[PDB]
Amino acid sequence: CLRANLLVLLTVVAVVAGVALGLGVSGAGGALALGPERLSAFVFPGELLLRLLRMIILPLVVCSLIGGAASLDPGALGRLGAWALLFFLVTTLLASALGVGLALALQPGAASAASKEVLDSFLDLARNIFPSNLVSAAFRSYSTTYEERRVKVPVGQEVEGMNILGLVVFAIVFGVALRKLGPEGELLIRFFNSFNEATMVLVSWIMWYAPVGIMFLVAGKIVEMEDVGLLFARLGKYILCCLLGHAIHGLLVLPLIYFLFTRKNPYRFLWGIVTPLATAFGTSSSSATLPLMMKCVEENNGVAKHISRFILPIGATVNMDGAALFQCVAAVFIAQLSQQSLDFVKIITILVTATASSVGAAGIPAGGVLTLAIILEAVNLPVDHISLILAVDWLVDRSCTVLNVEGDALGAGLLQNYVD
Ligand SMILES: NC(=O)CC[C@H](N)C(=O)O
Ligand code: NA
Ligand code: NA
Ligand code: NA
Repeated sequence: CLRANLLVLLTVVAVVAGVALGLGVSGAGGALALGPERLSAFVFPGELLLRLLRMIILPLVVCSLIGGAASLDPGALGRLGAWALLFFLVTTLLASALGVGLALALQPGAASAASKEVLDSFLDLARNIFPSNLVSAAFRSYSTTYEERRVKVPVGQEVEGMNILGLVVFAIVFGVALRKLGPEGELLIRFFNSFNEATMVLVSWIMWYAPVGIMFLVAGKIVEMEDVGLLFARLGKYILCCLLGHAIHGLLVLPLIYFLFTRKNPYRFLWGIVTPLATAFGTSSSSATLPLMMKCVEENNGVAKHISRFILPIGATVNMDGAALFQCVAAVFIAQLSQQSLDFVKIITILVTATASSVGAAGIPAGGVLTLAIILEAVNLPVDHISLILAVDWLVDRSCTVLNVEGDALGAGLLQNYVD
């Protein structure tokens, strides 16, 4: 009955009704009929849902990772983290290879009628791994700009955007330190567990408002971006390539890996995590849907508390299969647009750069375009075409987000069988 699956049905209905309402508003005038004053009010509920989800990201992530790191032996935690990192890297590489292969086979750039250096980007990623200030890292991330002193000198500053990766690393290290302390750190372990439980209560409350926010978010997203026909006619092949790659990875490849390692049915796991998947689609942010990911993984599935609260926060930052797939597809599409020959070395470096820079993605909406330019510059491809990718990034990115969070969930389930 619709008693325990009421949230799943409500969220699916919310997505469908948001698409329908956005299409109806667009057909009735769209932005011109509404205007900015009415558009802001129309899309406000989705922004409210995003704010509610982002408000609890820092305490939930910090407390969950501290508890998970302090709930395991340092050797066992290290082995679990190594297996998680291997799974994340393998899945990201598979997604990148699938995206490159699909783009090469289908050739979305057949119809030709339509920053930051790589080293500095990786140095910024390393700096964000080890934050210089925890309070600053709670709302700021390091980023490198350039000064034409006309040799370009890279100078860095803390820009807006939560440094989730640095908080993750610090929380893991602090949990390990608490475990090594033992009796002295037991009080802190209890404190962080209680804080995480309270944040779980807040997540359970926000989960009921989640359908309305998702509906209004998708409605506003498809209302603001008008001329859907032109978008799907000019970049239709690229959109189809990205969506097909995401669907293949999330419904064929990742479930195949889950079934091969865990003889259980992966689609039951997917049904259990449907609600955070649709939340990821609506919000286009892995971080925002991460609390719902942990909730559904812990309750709807049989994943242990420590495994989930240690793997999902890490995967929400490191494991991004959709981002890597989209970046590889976009790189091959732009190379085909410029009639650039993609040899084996170029394909290999595209795959490597996408896999390495998917970790550096912030997990925020429209976060893949900041990485696509870096990947293009790594292969010396033209960068002026990214504007085309910006035309439909409101949709593809959303799909990417789904894949991203999905992988995380499956990894947790997989690692559950590594513990049992
Ligand atoms: N295109 C992308 O995948 C960027 C990251 C995505 N917005 C996420 O949160 O997972
Ligand atoms: Na991966
Ligand atoms: Na993720
Ligand atoms: Na990332």
